[PDB]
Order: sequence, then structure tokens, then C-alpha cells
Amino acid sequence: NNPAIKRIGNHITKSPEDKREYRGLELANGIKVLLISDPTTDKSSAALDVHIGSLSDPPNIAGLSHFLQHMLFLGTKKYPKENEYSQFLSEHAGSSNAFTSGEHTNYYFDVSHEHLEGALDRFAQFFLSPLFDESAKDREVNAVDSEHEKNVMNDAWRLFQLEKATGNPKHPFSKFGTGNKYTLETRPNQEGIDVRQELLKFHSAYYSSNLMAVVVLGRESLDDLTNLVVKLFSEVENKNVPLPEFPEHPFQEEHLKQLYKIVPIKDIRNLYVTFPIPDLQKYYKSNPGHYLGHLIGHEGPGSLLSELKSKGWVNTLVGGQKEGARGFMFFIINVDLTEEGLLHVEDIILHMFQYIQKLRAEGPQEWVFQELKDLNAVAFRFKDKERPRGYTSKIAGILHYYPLEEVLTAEYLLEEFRPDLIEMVLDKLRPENVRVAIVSKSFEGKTDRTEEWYGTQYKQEAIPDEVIKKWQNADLNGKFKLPTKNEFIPTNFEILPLEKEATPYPALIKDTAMSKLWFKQDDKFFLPKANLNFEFFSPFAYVDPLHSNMAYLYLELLKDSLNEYAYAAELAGLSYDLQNTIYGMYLSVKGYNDKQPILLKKIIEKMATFEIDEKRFEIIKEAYMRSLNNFRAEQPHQHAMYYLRLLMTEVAWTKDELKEALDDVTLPRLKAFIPQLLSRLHIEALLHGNITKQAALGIMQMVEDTLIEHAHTKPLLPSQLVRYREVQLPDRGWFVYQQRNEVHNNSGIEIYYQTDMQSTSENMFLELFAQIISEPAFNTLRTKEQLGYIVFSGPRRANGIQGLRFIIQSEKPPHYLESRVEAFLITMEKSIEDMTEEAFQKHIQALAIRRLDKPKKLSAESAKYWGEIISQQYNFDRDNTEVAYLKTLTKEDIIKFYKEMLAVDAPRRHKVSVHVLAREMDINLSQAPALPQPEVIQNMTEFKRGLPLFPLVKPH
Ligand SMILES: COC(=O)[C@@H](Cc1c[nH]cn1)NC(=O)CN(CC(=O)O)C(=O)CCc1ccccc1
Ligand SMILES: [Zn+2]
Repeated sequence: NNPAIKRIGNHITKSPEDKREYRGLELANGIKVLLISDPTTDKSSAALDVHIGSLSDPPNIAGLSHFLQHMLFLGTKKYPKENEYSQFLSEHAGSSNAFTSGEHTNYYFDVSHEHLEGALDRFAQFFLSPLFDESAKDREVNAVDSEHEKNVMNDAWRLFQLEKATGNPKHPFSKFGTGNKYTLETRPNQEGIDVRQELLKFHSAYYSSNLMAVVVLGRESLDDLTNLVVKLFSEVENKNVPLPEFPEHPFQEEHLKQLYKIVPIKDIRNLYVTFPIPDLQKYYKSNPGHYLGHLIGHEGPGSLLSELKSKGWVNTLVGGQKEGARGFMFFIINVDLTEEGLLHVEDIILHMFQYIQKLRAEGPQEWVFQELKDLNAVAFRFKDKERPRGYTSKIAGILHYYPLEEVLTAEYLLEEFRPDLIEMVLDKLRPENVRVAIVSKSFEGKTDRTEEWYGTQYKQEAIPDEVIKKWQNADLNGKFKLPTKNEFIPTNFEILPLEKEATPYPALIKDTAMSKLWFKQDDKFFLPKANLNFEFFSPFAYVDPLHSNMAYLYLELLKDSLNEYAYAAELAGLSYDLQNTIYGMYLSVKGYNDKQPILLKKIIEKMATFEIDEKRFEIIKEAYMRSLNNFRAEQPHQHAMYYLRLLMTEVAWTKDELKEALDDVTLPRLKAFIPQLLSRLHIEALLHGNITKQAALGIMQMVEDTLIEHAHTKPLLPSQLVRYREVQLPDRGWFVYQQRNEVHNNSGIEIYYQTDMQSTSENMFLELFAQIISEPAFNTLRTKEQLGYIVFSGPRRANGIQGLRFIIQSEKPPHYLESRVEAFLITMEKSIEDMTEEAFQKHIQALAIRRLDKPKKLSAESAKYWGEIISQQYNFDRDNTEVAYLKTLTKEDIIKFYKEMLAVDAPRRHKVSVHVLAREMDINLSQAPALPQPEVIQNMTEFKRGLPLFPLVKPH
């Protein structure tokens, strides 16, 4: 029948709740393809995943395949304009990214449903005939440098590369994947390399159809999608590349029984234990590493972590199999350390080996396998519908590992019980096979070695044989038991029939002094799941830095106390989130609705009768202390956002104020605060999902009754429901606040042009403006001017007020970044004047689609309502209202707006700038306007005191 297609392949197994339709196939040139038809979708999407990545970089050009990934976006033969692809997505409500791992390069986009073909045609050109323009290459090489720079002082990245640096140095594993200006420009020039050629050469060599999978998701039929994919992808050449394989483990004998002592950037204490294992991927139908992961990483009674945490040695643990590449994997067990734990690392590892030994002694357990199989089956059956862009990206990666027919199920379904494989993996978790890393600031000064790409400081030792031998003779230890049946496993999936009184938006079904209950029975998704959100108000949670600290610790203590019991709930797809806010606390319980009341009842009950174990108190207080200190090591752009938040909010305690007040938090003082906090509250709740009104009222009243029974709670008075205001900046003012980041050698800037209170029309002026400037801000400040990797723009909403912000992290100083942004704003007014009426309407259409995009799953719909409730705007039909209004706007409206509120000589410009300086300070380019001298903020309190505050926004 069809020369262009090798194979069609059978029905693709899907959940029976999945109304989308699917066709797998294989093109003549080798491309594995999944087509997904969703006739209701708002965005379409596609992804392409090439089975090549940085493990295949040339040894003399670290980061080449990552760099290539950047360059594919910057023009092809059919679409030579550098930003054709970006701007097309932007004008049709889409977005795109890409990533490169050791074996893959993965490219995906979404777009408005009726412009799939447009988007896909541009996308296909990436794989056919990229330009790699010489001038683009010179520019983009900075963005890749900047990306690396952002990672340099991050502990996760450093450990990630330290591991690669300590295996076999001639194994591809040890390569440097990101690349930087040095590896991608400086040194190749020094060595006579034409990088445009090396990119042409690599693309030509590795971008072979036989190494590619594609997924496309759209409203079209399967037949129409098929024709489409054949049309744009049959022409990719098959150069028949063998798939790279790495049968030899980068950790050989010389790499085993080694100890590493590493100095962190942040003040953290961790121990990483690693064993090399073979590639388990081919055993996916039984998944022996998941079985052992489930056991070793367990957190219930009888578990490894239970005992380490009781000895006061660790607070958290992670264990299980870790991806390597084709040919090798790892098995890891990593824990954080208390100060005691740091001195007992040897005993910790013995306990690990005792627990593994217990697994050997009891042997593989079919009922445990049975449990995971069941959980996986229920999860698969009732999986949330995914956002298109993530779904295609994720399936494109897995098309390389699974038969077409299984790609949806493979990662979920379990079919084979394999005590042999389990035994075989257990036989590698042995002291003679072990690598041990200790990350601690106590190693400062004591190290003698330095990792080349990140500068990490470490020491490497043989673990002494006395130590191996002691671990090899690990007896059983009776504190360690396998877990018992998981009683939280759900079994009731009945979907309650939709009630006669069901509304499309949440309804206020209870409005008392104690509690305000918003409710909606799910009428869209029909999965046996529910979301229960509660905001608890207490003035005592933020009355001062000390109380804030206590609110925090109280909740951390509570979570830590519930963990053993909650963990079973989590494996059963039932979880919770519990945190202190500047208003009091937030509690959310999400998941299968079956056993939800039980978990929820337990939490409130513990909350109200809580008894603190003081060793837990002391460990958590110390972790929190480190945690506040560690803020100093966050990125300059985060610092900028943090300072602006502190400047524009009526009330806010700084981390310094918090750390200072922390020494005063005693056990006595915390026991006193808890009943104080719970004595008067107000509760506002959204209960949303597979539940009825009457079950909702029941749950609300149960939460209330428990607080009353156990903590005597009474109502707050309507007047004590303080929501905080934003600072109101003067017409034509400009304020700068400046700080130094002490760890990172970039600077950060945030610029905020405050506009006015939120409301239908102020909202849409800002949003439309943001839409129009979005891609060009990126295209100009990043792609042309190459000011940094991080370059953001868009609305700021806080405390009912709003405005336009830019964020940039750069090597260049902030005074300079200011001026490039102002230069950019002029370029924007000129281009709004110059654009066609129709280009104008496309932006409207594009924002329109963004706003009207239906939530694909329960919790996305909850989040939307929840934001209407926490903001106290309660505007559930906001998207229709605001989109109706948006369709009436014109170029004259936006030009006016820009001229009123935004332009440099705007009558109502209100500008504030946070400059975060790098670790050590004290052309083709458009003209930047002359700026006024700013008012430099010296003291955040004086500043606020000296300014009006805005009203709060009226409801409805
Ligand atoms: C089945 O395996 C598991 O149950 C858990 C282990 C665990 C410990 N405590 C609670 N659960 N999860 C994992 O092992 C998770 N896995 C990550 C993932 O699921 O994507 C990993 O092992 C990777 C850990 C890692 C290493 C380095 C940097 C980031 C993350
Ligand atoms: Zn990148």
C-alpha cells in the first residue's frame, strides 16, 4: 500500500478513561512515530527525540551537542529568519524548548490547535537543513556560557560532574556536557577548528532518521496526522548510524571502595552511597531495581530511614536505581546528615548493609511485587490527562525503548515476578562494590584536589579494609522489618452521579464566622480523585519574626512526626502539603478520594494535640538555621525577586530578621505558641472533585469539630482578616535598591514598572502589552544582545496590584542592563506603531487562546479557583469576561497605555529597580534614552513608611 511507511503496528494500549486516539508507526527511513488525536485539545504539540547526546561529543569540543541544540532554533534553509520559529510560536500561542542529556536530544513545542502544520513545518526543518549562521554561532555561544555560569556554584551540578570526574577518565561518562565560551569558542579557535563545520559535520553524522522518534498531537484524525508526518518527515536522510552503547561501567575496580570528601557551596551535610550495577532497562516488565528501591527507600515502621532518624543521624533518605546510559546504571542510597550523623557515617553505612542483609535473609516477596503491580495499575488506569507539550516530549523519549504498542503502558505495567533478578541486583549491593561521598563544610582547608569544570574541592581516599570487613560482617539488626500490607491502598472508585444542584463554578456553600466553604463537584474529569484545600488564618503566624519562625518549625515538626504514617498514604496516591504562610497555614490533601477523610482527620488531630520530641526539635531548628543562611547562595536573579517582594509588600520579615530571632526559639516557647496559634482561626476551603455537597459539609465540619474538641478554637472577628497592601509609588518616581550577591559572579536585576490596581481593563492592557513584547524581549536582550541566559518579561501581580517586570541575570553590571531594557522599550513603541492591524489582531487571538486554554486535569482547575479564592477576587468566570474585553482593544489603546504608564517620559511611570551585584564590583545596538538620577533606597523600612499604600481589590 504505502512506500513511505515501513510498519503500522497494532492497537496502542491506553487507559480506558483515555478518550484520545493513537496510532504508532515506523516510517521507511526508520523514524518511530506516535500520532495522538485529541479532537477537544486547545493546543497541539509535537516532539522529536534523537538518540544522541553529549556522551557522543567529540573529545576535543565539550558541549557540542548541547550547543547544536541551541543552534537548531536559529534558522534553517526553508525558514532563514533567525527567529522565524520563535515568533511564529509566539504569534500562535505556542512555546518551545529542548534539552540534551548524555544520550538524547529532545525538542518539543506547543501551538494553538489550528496552526499545527505551520509550526510543524518550521520544526521539521531543524532536522533537514539548519543554517548554523556564523553570526548566530558567535552570539549564541554566550548563552551557553551563561547557562553554565548559572550552574557553576550549584551543589547539585557540582556533585553531578564530580561523579563523572572520578570514574574512568577515558570513559565517555567523564565528559563535560554543557560546554562554555572556553570549550566552544576560545579553544577551538586556538586549535584552528571551524565550529560551523563541526556542527554541520555532527548534524550530518548523528541526526539520522534511524535514531529518531516523533510524536504529534492535534485535533486532526489519525489519517490526517499520518499524511502530515509522512509529508514533513519522509525526507530525513537515513545515514544508518549504530546506536552508541557503553557496555563497560565507568567505575571499574580502581574506582570502587573509594571515599570522597567534598566541600559544598551551601552549608549542607550529605552522604552519597553508590553501587555500580548493570543496565536493568531491558528488565522493565519486572523492574527489579524498582522493587529494591521501594524497599530500601521505604520510610515506614521498620524501615532503614526510621532507624537512622531515631538514632538522630539522618532526616531524609533516597534510594533506588539511577539511570546511567545504554550499558550501565547505578544503585544509590543518599541521606542528609545531622551534626551527630556526620560523626557516625561509618555506623550509618553499617546500618545500610544490615538492612540489605535483612532483604537477603527474607528473600524476594511476591506480595510486595503484587502491591506495586496493583498501585501501578490503578495509577495507570486513572492517570491525569497531561499537558500536550510534556506528553509528546516524554513519549518521544520512550519511543526509543519500548515497542510501539506498549509506549503508554511500559513505564507503568508490571508483569513478571523475577526473584532471580532481584537476587542478582541484591548481590551487587555489597561493601566490596561501594563508593562513598561525604559532603560537608568541615572539609574546608582539608582537601587536596580540584574538579576542573566547576572548581569543586575534594579529597579521595581508599576505604580501609578494616572498614569494608566490618560492613561485610553485618549481622541482622532487629529494628529492621519489611513493611506490612499498605492499608491506604484505595479500592473504592465509584464516581458519584452528578447532583441535580451541581454548578459550573465553585459555590459558596457555608459562610460562618469560623469557616467559608467553596465547593464544586467535578463535572469534567470523572476520575475518583479529589482536592481539599484549606487556608487557616491566624494573626499570630506572622505577627513578628519570632512567631513566623515558630509557625514554620511547628509545621516542620508536625510533618516529620507524621512521616512514617503518611508515607503509606503517599505510595497509595494520596498526599498532602502543609506549610505556614504570612497569613497562618495552608493545608492541601490531593489524590484518590477513598481514604482521604482518614488522612485528613489524622492531620488535624495531630495538629491539635501535638507533642514535640525535643531531639527532633533541636535537629530541625539547626536545619532551619542552615537553611536561612543558605539563602545567601541562591542566584542573583532570585535575590532580586526576593528584595523586590520585601520592598513592595506592606509587611515582610527579612531572612536576617528571621535568623536573628531564631536563637530565641526555645522548646518552652514553642509549646506555648502552638495553643496560642490554634485558639482563634478562620478557615477558607475549596473542596473539589469526586465528592458530594453533603460529604463536603461533613469534611469541613469535621475539620472544625476537631480543632474545637482539642484546641478550643474560636472564630476570628471579620476585622482581623488583614490581607496586606502594596506600596504605592509616586508618578515619575524611580527607586533603586542595590545589594551584593556573595557567592555568584553574575549580577541580577529586576525592573518593575508598577501600573494600577487589578481590574478587567487594567489587566488586559498589561497582558496584551506583555504578549506583544514577550518574544521580542527574549529575541533582543538574549538572542541579539546576549545579555544573559536568564531573560524574562511579563506581568507582576501581587496584593491586588500589578505592573510589568523584566528579570535578567548577566555578567554585565545592572546600570548597564537598565539602559538596554529602556532602549528595548523604545524599539517596542516604534514596532507597535509599525505593525499591521492584522499582526495586532494575531497577538489578541494568541493571548485569547492562552487565557482560554481549558484545564486538562482536576488539580489544574483547582489551582485556577484557588487563585481566585486566595486573592479574594472570587472571579471564577474571569477568562470569558477578560477575553471579551480584550477583543475590543486597538493599537491606539495600547500606544496610549504605553505612553501614559510605561514610556521613559510617561506622566505616570512608576519604576523600581533591584540591582544585585556580582561577587566583585564596587555596534548594531539601538539607542538607549537618557535616564533621570534615581532615588537610592538605603533602608527598606524608611522607604515604605515614606509612601502611600494601595487599597485592596473589591470582590465579585
Ligand atoms: C522506587 O524508588 C523510590 O521509591 C524512591 C526512593 C525514596 C526514598 N525516600 C522516599 N522515596 N525514589 C527514587 O529513588 C527517586 N529517583 C528519582 C526519580 O524518581 O526520578 C532517584 O533515585 C534519583 C535521585 C537523584 C540523584 C541525583 C540528583 C537528583 C536526584
Ligand atoms: Zn541549554
